[PDB]
Amino acid sequence: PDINQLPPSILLKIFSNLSLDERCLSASLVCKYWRDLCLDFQFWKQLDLSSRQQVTDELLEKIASRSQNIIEINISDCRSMSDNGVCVLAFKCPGLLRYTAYRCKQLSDTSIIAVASHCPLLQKVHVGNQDKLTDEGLKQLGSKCRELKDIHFGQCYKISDEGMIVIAKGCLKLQRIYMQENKLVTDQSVKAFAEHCPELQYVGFMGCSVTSKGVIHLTKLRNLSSLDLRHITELDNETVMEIVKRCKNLSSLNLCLNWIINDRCVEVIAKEGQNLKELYLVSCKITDYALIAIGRYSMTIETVDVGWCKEITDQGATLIAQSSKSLRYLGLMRCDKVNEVTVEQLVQQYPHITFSTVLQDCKRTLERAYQMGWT
Amino acid sequence: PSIKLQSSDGEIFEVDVEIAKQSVTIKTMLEDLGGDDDPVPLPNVNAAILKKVIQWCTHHKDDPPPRTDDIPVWDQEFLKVDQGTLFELILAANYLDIKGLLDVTCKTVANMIKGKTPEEIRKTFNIKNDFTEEEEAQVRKENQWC
Amino acid sequence: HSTNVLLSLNDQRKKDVLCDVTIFVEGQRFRAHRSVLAACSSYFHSRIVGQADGELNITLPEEVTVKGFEPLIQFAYTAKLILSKENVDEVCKCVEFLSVHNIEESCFQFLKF
Amino acid sequence: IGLDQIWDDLRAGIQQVYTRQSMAKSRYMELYTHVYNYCTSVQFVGLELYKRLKEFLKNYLTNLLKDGEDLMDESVLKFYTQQWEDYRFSSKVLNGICAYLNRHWVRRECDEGRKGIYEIYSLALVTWRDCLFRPLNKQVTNAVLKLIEKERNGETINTRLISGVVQSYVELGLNEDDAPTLTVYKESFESQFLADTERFYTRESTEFLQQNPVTEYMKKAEARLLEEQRRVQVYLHESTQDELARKCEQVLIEKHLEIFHTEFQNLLDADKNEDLGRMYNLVSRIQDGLGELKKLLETHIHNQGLAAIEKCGEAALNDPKMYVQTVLDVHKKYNALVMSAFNNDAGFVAALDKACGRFINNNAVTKMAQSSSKSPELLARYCDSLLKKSEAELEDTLNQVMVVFKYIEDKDVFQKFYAKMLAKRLVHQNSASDDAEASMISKLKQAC
Repeated sequence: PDINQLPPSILLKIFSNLSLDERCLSASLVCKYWRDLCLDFQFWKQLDLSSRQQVTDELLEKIASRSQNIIEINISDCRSMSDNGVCVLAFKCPGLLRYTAYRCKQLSDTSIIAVASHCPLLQKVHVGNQDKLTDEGLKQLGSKCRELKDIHFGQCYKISDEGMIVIAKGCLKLQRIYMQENKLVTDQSVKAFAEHCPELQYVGFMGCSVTSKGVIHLTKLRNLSSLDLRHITELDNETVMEIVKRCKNLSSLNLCLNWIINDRCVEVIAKEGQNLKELYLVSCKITDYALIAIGRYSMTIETVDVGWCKEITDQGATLIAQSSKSLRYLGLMRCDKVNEVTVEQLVQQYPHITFSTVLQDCKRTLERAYQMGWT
Repeated sequence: PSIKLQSSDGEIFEVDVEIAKQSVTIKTMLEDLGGDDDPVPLPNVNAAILKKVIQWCTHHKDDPPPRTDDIPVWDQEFLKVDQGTLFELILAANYLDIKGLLDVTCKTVANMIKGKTPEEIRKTFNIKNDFTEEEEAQVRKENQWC
Repeated sequence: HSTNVLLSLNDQRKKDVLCDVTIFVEGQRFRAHRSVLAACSSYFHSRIVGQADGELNITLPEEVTVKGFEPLIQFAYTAKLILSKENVDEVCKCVEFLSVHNIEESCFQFLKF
Repeated sequence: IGLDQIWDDLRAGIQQVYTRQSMAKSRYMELYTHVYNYCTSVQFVGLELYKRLKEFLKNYLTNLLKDGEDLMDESVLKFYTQQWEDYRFSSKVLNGICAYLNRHWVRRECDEGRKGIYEIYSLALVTWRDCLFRPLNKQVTNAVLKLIEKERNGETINTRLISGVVQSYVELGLNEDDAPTLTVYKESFESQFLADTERFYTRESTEFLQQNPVTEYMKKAEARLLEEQRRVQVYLHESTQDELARKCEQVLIEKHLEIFHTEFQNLLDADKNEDLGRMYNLVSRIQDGLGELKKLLETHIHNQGLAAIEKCGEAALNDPKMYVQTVLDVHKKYNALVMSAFNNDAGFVAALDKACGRFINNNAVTKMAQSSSKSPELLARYCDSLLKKSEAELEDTLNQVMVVFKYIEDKDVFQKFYAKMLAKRLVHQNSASDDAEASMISKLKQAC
């Protein structure tokens, strides 16, 4: 019985089932053969060094010197490195594909500049709450890397339409766009991201400064799959009709916190929606009849989360359950005039539907079935 | 449909075609090669491991193919054998290209590695400590960031 | 009723165990569950119901202060809020920004100065 | 295990998969075991096996080209097609005998940073461009073109040979490096097939339209265009229907659109109608030139309008019924022609109403009476003479009055005259079926 007689591929597969901490502190201290096996290049190029606050000092140069061709990095929630710990890494790693630096406020534009100028092939840039990033670093990102397929610029209150236009001019192969509540972004960018990007599948403009005049410029994308138009300046109502009716590929509709949206929109969405699978309704003025339309005039649906709506009473949730041919989620979530007695028997009568209600805290206070040790 | 195989020592087994097709090698042979059914010999597999894999692919005939700790109870009970039998199963799965058996066996070996000190691993797998003190200190200093 | 159940989640949060959501207030990280904040305010529900994963992160804007967000989370668990003559303006600002229905501004500004 | 003892029984079944000789399943496993044993041992002796297989494949095809590089047409086409299925299928046993040299060493040999290391099947296809790219590339393409150039009389073109040739050319698309594949089909067969198609059809159009009339060329062109669509879908690859058809119209009818308008006028003088339909069908395929033979019709209908009213004589001044009937028949004949022949196309109907309003207003009689208002007066007298004391006919007849009413272009005279006679009719009660007058008023209300 000798594990070292096994082929090196077998040992590499065995070691791939151990995490980094047990691979650099346990397997590397057994014998030189295991150390040389754990220093292979496949175990690297997927660094994923997130949540390592007091770990990643000026050390990424050591990781990049001894291990090249890194194709994916994850330095999210980082707090130790300076800018010149990323600016050098791109200088030594010409094959990044999935850069991700969420919530690392210590960086600035120069990191993005260096990444764009040293990585001609890149497919994913996701930078989150990183307020310092300006359009000057985005201009070089949209003018030197025409290969990005997914972007994320959430919560950066310095990005305007000026750099967004530069990004949209190139990067024709864009598939997903996500955009959080950042001002200086208006319909001028939405009007250009539908003419110069016909391969868009995910679009999100939560909390932006867009209007229905630019939102209506979305029917030109025939490959639209999900929408995240939550809490926008103005949406009107016919834009919803002419967006859902034309794009017959929508699977998610997250129109949220939009006060002027009414019941007729939900009814016509149910009538027309064929590929719809995720409807997100919160705090909208719909009164006990949108649920009936969803359950009666729609064939494909699984989740409805009507919540914090000042007019949602019983006989609407109890009717959609018996009317809908498919329903896997009927979240109520602070619908005050729903009797807890109603959905205690309604829950047991329809086990295939799970409900989200303020009283449904026992579902959380059931994860104690694995630890307990409290009371 | 029926296919007859032969072990290295000289034992002959008859199995259904679909059971053997879970091995990629035999499936590729039957597809891209093209009468009078005769024993197909497997020189790298003996009788006991052949029986074990025959049983394993006999059970796993309905699994739909689309770091884990699922490792269902049947697989754990099936793998309650010594180290040598486990390694021979690993080698046979590699030779016949069976992905499920290889994954389960590698996960079992990794679990046997998990949660142990280096000395305990050395006793478990009979590995001689060829690390010098200075080299060991250098190795544990190079990974202090983990 | 509703009590003797949320206390379990409060105990879980106080010991920093079995927490799903982390909230960043001027850098500081506060641990909280999913259902508690969802039932607390609609602003949290909107950003919580969208995603579905084990780990979630929500970053409140700058105007929310630590001295204002230190309450409204104890009020989310024990349904009780601490009122001193100091720490009033920031709490009201956080209440109106997050739009918590449980406590309004007419029921807060009365005589706390 | 060893490394050199295997390469004396290996290169006896590797030479047996080629020259297909019905291998057993106990010899396949022996070769797979040899490859596996060589691959797993302790450091797989570097890349020796890949180099040896490459040399074997390169030497196998070098000696295979010695017999077949001097073959002419119809013999090199029967040597490519037969010795391509014997190599494509034979290098698929070798793609699953050397399966261990494809899972670990090739996926790890490449993907680190390396070019020039392919899978066994892809390596064999790459090496096959050591026999195609010497003669073949142009020794069988010329043969395929010569076989195709039996559109004249020669049947039994042996579809299988050309189909195999195009399949081989398509499959040989660039798999080198990188990760459709119509990069060899276009540059090796399609570029010199179109240029042959123009040469063929620039020599038949100029030789058929010198001894036969334009009508027979019009019928032959449709047949040839249909034939160069069933020639595709049998040697297809697709991707060539929307390109051969475009370069089969510019040579047949886009450059012969000089004597088509002349023949258009010649058939327009006669009563030929299916010929005009064929002309419209052929020209409609070509944009920028459908509108040239649309003014000729607009002029011809105007001349026919001024011809019947001159043949009308002097009675048309005092015979409203005949005057209206002449223009009604002139409109009916050519409206039927437009509906039947030119697929009710908007441009042709529009050409119909731009000439009907030009022989109703300022034609003869309206010149004899020195007034273009003589036409509304005649129509007003006609509708009175028809709707006056003297039922189904009194509906389609008023509809036939309505159709010519649209082309008057001046209604004040018509309304004045119609009111003048309607007052006299109503006062004296010289009306039959007053509901007809109500329908007349409703029809005028619907119109201007």
